[PDB]
Amino acid sequence: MSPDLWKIWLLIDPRRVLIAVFAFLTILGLAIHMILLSTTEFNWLEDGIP
Amino acid sequence: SPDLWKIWLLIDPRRVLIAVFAFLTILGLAIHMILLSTTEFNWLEDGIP
Amino acid sequence: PQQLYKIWLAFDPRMALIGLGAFLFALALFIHYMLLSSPGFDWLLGPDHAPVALSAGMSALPAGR
Amino acid sequence: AMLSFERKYRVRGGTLIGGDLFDFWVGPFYVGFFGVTGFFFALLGVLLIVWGATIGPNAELQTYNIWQISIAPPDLSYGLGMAPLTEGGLWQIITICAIGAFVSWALREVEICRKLGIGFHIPFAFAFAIGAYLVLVVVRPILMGAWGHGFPYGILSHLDWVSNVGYQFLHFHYNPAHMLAITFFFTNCLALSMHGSLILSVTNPQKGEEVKTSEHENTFFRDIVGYSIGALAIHRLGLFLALSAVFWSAVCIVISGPFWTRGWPEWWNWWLELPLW
Amino acid sequence: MHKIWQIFDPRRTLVALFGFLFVLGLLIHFILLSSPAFNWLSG
Amino acid sequence: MHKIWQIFDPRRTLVALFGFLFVLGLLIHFILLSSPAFNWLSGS
Amino acid sequence: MHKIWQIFDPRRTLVALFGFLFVLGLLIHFILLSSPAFNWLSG
Amino acid sequence: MHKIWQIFDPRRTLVALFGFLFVLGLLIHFILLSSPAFNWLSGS
Amino acid sequence: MHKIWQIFDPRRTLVALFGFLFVLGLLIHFILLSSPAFNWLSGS
Amino acid sequence: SMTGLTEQEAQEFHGIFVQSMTAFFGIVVIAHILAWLWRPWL
Amino acid sequence: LTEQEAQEFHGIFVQSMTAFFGIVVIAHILAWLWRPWL
Amino acid sequence: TGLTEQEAQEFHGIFVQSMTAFFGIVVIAHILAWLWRPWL
Amino acid sequence: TEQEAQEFHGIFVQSMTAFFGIVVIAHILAWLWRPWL
Amino acid sequence: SMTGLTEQEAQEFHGIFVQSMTAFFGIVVIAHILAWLWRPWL
Amino acid sequence: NSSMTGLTEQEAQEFHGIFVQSMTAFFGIVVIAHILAWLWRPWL
Amino acid sequence: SMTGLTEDEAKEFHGIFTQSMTMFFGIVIIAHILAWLWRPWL
Amino acid sequence: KSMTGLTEDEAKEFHGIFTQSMTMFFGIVIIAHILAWLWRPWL
Amino acid sequence: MSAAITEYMDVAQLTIWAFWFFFAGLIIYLRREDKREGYPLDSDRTERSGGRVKVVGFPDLADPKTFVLPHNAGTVMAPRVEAPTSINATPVAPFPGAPFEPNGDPMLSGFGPAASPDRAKHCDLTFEGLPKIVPMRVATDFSIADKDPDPRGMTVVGLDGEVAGTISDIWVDRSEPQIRYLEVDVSATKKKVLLPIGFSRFDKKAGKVKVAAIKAAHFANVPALSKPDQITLYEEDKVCAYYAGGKLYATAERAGPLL
Ligand code: BCL
Ligand code: BCL
Ligand code: BCL
Ligand code: BCL
Ligand SMILES: CC[C@H]1c2cc3[nH]c4c(c3C)C(=O)[C@H](C(=O)OC)c4c3nc(cc4[nH]c(cc(n2)[C@@H]1C)c(C(C)=O)c4C)[C@@H](C)[C@@H]3CCC(=O)OC/C=C(\C)CCC[C@H](C)CCC[C@H](C)CCCC(C)C
Ligand SMILES: [Ca+2]
Ligand SMILES: [Ca+2]
Repeated sequence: MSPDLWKIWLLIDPRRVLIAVFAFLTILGLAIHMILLSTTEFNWLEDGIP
Repeated sequence: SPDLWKIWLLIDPRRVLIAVFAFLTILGLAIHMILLSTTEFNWLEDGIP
Repeated sequence: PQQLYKIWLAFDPRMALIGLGAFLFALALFIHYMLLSSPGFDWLLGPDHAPVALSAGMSALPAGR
Repeated sequence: AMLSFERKYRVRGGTLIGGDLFDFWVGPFYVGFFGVTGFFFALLGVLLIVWGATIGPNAELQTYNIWQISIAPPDLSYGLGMAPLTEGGLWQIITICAIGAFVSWALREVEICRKLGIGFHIPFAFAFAIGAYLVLVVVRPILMGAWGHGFPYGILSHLDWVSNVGYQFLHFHYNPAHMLAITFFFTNCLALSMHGSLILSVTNPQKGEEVKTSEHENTFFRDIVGYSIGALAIHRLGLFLALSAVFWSAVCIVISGPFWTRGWPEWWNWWLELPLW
Repeated sequence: MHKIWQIFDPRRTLVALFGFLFVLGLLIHFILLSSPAFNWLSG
Repeated sequence: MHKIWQIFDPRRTLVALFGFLFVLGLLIHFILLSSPAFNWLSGS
Repeated sequence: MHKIWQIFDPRRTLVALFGFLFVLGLLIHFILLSSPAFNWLSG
Repeated sequence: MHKIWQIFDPRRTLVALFGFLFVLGLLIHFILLSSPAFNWLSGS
Repeated sequence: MHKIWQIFDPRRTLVALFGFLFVLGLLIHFILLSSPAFNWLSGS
Repeated sequence: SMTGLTEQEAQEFHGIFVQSMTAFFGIVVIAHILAWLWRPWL
Repeated sequence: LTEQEAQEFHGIFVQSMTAFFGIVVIAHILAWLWRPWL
Repeated sequence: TGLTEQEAQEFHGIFVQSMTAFFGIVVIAHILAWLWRPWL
Repeated sequence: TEQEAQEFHGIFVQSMTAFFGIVVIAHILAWLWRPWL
Repeated sequence: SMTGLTEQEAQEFHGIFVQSMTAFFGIVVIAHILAWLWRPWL
Repeated sequence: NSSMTGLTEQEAQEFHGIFVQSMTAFFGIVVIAHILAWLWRPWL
Repeated sequence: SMTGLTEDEAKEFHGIFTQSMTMFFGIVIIAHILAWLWRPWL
Repeated sequence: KSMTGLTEDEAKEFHGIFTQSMTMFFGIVIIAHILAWLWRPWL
Repeated sequence: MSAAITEYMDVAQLTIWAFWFFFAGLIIYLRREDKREGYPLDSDRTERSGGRVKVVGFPDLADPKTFVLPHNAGTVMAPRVEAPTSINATPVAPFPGAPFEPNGDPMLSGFGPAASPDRAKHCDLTFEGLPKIVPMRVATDFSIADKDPDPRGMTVVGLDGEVAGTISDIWVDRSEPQIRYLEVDVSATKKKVLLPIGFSRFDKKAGKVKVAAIKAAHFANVPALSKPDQITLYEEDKVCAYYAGGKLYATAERAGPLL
């Protein structure tokens, strides 16, 4: 799968892409947890179990 | 077109990458949300299993 | 206080009289308006103020929760 | 941080309170003494809003949906006294915090413009919006007689408050000060659109053309409507219209209830009962 | 202690203190008028 | 412990301290007035 | 752990820390006053 | 894995991390206090 | 016709064409969705 | 010293102020006596 | 400030403070006579 | 637009071929759609 | 100077202690009025 | 060296900071023991 | 030139050591707190 | 040329781009065949 | 001298670190999802 | 063709989502336009990195935009480079975000409120190529409006109400008829200085001009012109900045605080 893919860091600077991906992953994790907490089936706090 | 690579001679290759990444992410989110909106493909409230 | 006349060595009297007159007039207007609002001290209602009595099971205001 | 031409302007002094105690910058912001006070007023207000959302109106209607979060004022039976925390005192504490934060923001602006050596038009203009808020939550409740006349703190609930207050007078469009304020708002929007359009048109001419001069700006509007107001006067007029709209809106809301308790159309009867007709 | 006026401007201190006292008195009267047990503007 | 009053101006500190104490006192008095069992005006 | 003050400057850090501590204490007291099981002002 | 500090400035990273952690702790406590199952002030 | 590119900018034309085609495809898919005889995300 | 009032002008003005205020307060106290006679507020 | 004129201001400030407090205490005593609150 | 005549040759040559490949894909998709559910 | 940074403590601490004493007196009287805990 | 302080000044500041913080934590521990003795929350 | 942030290797290794020690202490406290919370009442 | 890219760099950029699109359009096919096995839509 | 200023032996090192730092994160994600499937399966 | 796309989605929801996407694009465009003056930023992050990391934030900057000036005055790029300068001050404290102290004599320091850049050294022109701001001694067709004071011969008083000179001529604007400057003939050096209208108050009752920025003795250091009939964009900025510095440096009580 393209061994010379390491050249991609000569086009876009690593630092800004690292900042972007960290922010994006944090946002996605919070969103997925909130979506799960917003449903009757998967709400692990109000399920009553155990 | 067998000489299509010259399209990189006119459009800077370091902007199409960002554009396609953002576009694919947004498109994937939109399709997942449209599927969630339906009552046939909603996997979170389908009642199975 | 003994040497209060020095207070006029720091504040100009010409502005002080204007400010004092304006403040006193504003205070008098405010106090008169406050009395006019109060239900006990309202001389505009007249010395012979006699509110209407309710002879039967009547109420001037509708009920509210 | 700093713009490439900003380091010449970061000088010491010009503070109102504090001197050298709080005279520093935090990132791009200047803080000062009023910066500290305003930031912490805002922080406590935000935290109390979040706690009020956590408690909810009940244990069943509590929700974290942002459109549905609402913190409500006390009942009209408490008068102007202090209500219990769960029954409407949280609203009063948050109102006090909001007033403190707004005043701190205005004073920090005064300090900044003292430091830069410029006029005081901006905090003066902000004071009008602050006064409109104060009429909404302080002057009208005191004149009416209870804190319950203030509006609730919520994104969608204060719209319900506006609607019900409007229909308490059966037709709110017939309020005259309301008409004046609306005329000023619409005129301000028109004037802003024209100012932006003209500046952009002069600065970005047709292709293969040079930047236009000051004579073109005046000639354009003299050839459209027969009069041009000038470069400084358009900013004068914009400020005047934007402040008159808010002043007349404050007048319109402070006369509804305290000074008029009937329908608003009926107010016009003085015109219809003249002996001329 | 009495040298406090060496580290404070006497005029500004008086000007600020008078406004502070006026506002405090106004607030206390407002609170007293809002309690039906201590409101004196009836009867 | 005292090595503060050299570039930390006492004159500027006293005003902030007095403002802080005044605001705190007002807050505590109003919180006490919000409770029926400690409101010393309305009760009795 | 004593070179942290070569990364953070005392003058701003202490102001921020004291402000946050005060706001946190107020928040905890307000939360307790809103819970009937722990309200200490009910007699 | 110690050359990451040659890409990011430690001071800004530290302030951002501390702010995020403080907000996260407050958020989780508020989420727990909004449910009668885990509210420890009235449920415990 | 290979002199049309002497008037229109090739880069601008390609960008506008791609955006226009994407929006047109989105609109047609949504219109097909709104018709109950062609909605493929419901039953049959 | 700041406002340029000689030590005689200020001492002259203070007497007029402290006499006019006396007359004003006499008028006010008479008005309050009459008002309390009309309808006491305590 | 100069010792010759630094507490001369304090000398009349104290007297004004005491005069202000005397009438305040008299007013509070009368108010307690009218309607005790504790 | 600052383009020579020969510069405006291969661009058109590539453009037409790309457009016709896109059109072929569109035609295949439409034939399959008609095989699914006709609209006339 | 050296005559404020190290000497002005002697009055600041005394004033703070004198304020705390009055606060304690007020709190004792308030508790004798109506205990809360 | 972004805070304009050397090693010695940083250490001298840190000693007083840690001593003050320990004295502040002791009072908190005592207050929480008393509050637990008042009305346990677990 | 120098590093992208201006820190040398040793100056970025001392920071890494102190950072990881602080993080380990934080995680140990968190683990103990979570164990106690599970012993209080489980959530799964 | 206009974007400061030579011909020899453009050729290998195109090659790498094609090789990345191949994998991206290969994984999607597996995802969509699994989805069809799960719940057909047509 | 490319448009990032990173030398040929620096992008290689960054990529070598990046691949491993992403593979471990994906492994942790895989383990978490395997544990979540045994709790309440969704398909 | 109906209003319900699915059981939950409808048209009025898709329309609002499309508006949100367009609004995000518009905000990015506006923030990119905002960054044509003063970027990349000057911070400690750049200088610690040895001029390697450039602070621009998000989004990054746009490609340069060209303005062409009339009468062959030249061409200016909206995003450009400018030479870093050495300020005339010294930091009060070494921690970041600390203020600077205006080293030297604050009025004659070029720092703080008394600061200005270096604009182009040519006069602004009219539509026919004439200088734009000129004294009334060459704009003879101008006149003072009727029933108005005509402030020639009025005495100018300083901050403390002490006379510092008299008005000698009035500088007006050919393209837009209004007053831009007053000329004061200082009776302490036998010189003439310019005074912006924004720093002068007309006491039309007693016929005076009030200058609350600088004192009477400060009118002896105002920057002078090159030629007595026209002014350039550089000199106008210098003259205005000198008066603006007096709003902070005039007296010992203007640095603050109130308490
Ligand atoms: C509805 C039936 C199924 C389901 C059916 C499908 C189908 C069909 C597909 C997905 C696809 C995806 N699904 Mg799914 N999916 C379901 C439920 C979920 C849930 C959930 C909370 O239940 C989540 C979090 C996801 C998440 C995902 C993503 C992993 C992926 C879309 C991301 C994307 O488009 O990147 C695009 C954005 C980019 C920036 C990619 C660019 C790639 C570059 C070159 C590489 C750099 C790294 C890049 C940033 C991330 C690479 C990840 C890979 C692309 C996988 N699905 C349900 C259970 N899902 C899509 C997929 O598999 O993509 C491969 C796909 O075709
Ligand atoms: C059925 C309801 C009635 C009606 C009943 C009412 C009622 C009730 C009111 C109005 C008010 C208004 N109505 Mg009406 N009104 C009706 C129909 C209309 C129509 C129309 C097209 O029909 C129009 C154009 C208007 C227009 C108006 C304005 C004149 C006015 C609102 C502006 C304002 O007050 O600014 C005031 C601006 C502010 C208060 C802003 C304050 C912000 C300050 C600075 C605080 C800072 C904000 C924030 C905290 C900062 C941080 C935020 C982020 C963290 C950054 N109404 C209908 C007929 N209308 C209001 C009014 O006049 O108020 C004075 C009002 O109370
Ligand atoms: C079920 C609900 C339980 C409960 C179960 C838990 C569980 C489980 C946890 C907590 C944790 C916390 N709980 Mg709890 N908690 C409850 C009720 C409370 C009450 C209360 C009024 O009743 C209070 C005041 C708290 C307070 C706290 C915080 C001390 C802590 C969050 C730390 C943080 O935000 O750091 C954010 C701030 C920073 C990260 C920066 C500050 C740290 C310093 C400056 C950086 C250097 C690090 C240093 C070297 C090592 C760490 C020191 C830290 C100060 C710990 N809990 C109830 C009884 N609580 C968490 C904890 O233990 O954290 C240690 C945790 O795992
Ligand atoms: C309603 C009946 C069918 C259906 C009937 C049709 C018909 C008829 C067509 C499509 C077409 C498309 N359908 Mg369909 N489609 C259905 C439901 C879907 C669903 C879904 C959520 O269920 C999705 C995600 C899609 C997605 C797609 C896209 C692959 C394609 C639109 C391309 C485009 O917009 O070019 C815009 C993008 C550009 C112009 C990019 C710019 C230039 C690029 C670089 C060159 C290539 C263009 C484009 C990317 C070509 C993609 C073709 C590939 C082989 C996938 N369809 C249902 C099941 N669909 C169209 C198509 O085949 O297009 C080729 C088409 O004619
Ligand atoms: C008077 C003419 C117009 C005007 C002018 C104006 N506004 C201004 C200014 C000026 C001149 C500023 O200088 C100032 C500013 O900084 O602008 C960038 C500002 C400003 N106008 C703002 C908003 C604003 N102005 C409005 C209106 C107007 N402002 C008028 C139309 C409105 C409307 C109509 O709704 C809003 C929302 C801010 C962006 C800003 C002032 C920022 C400020 O004061 O910050 C300090 C406070 C905080 C950061 C947090 C406060 C903490 C509180 C607890 C928040 C909640 C309080 C609220 C009562 C509860 C929730 C209400 C619910 C309805 C949600
Ligand atoms: Ca559970
Ligand atoms: Ca399922």
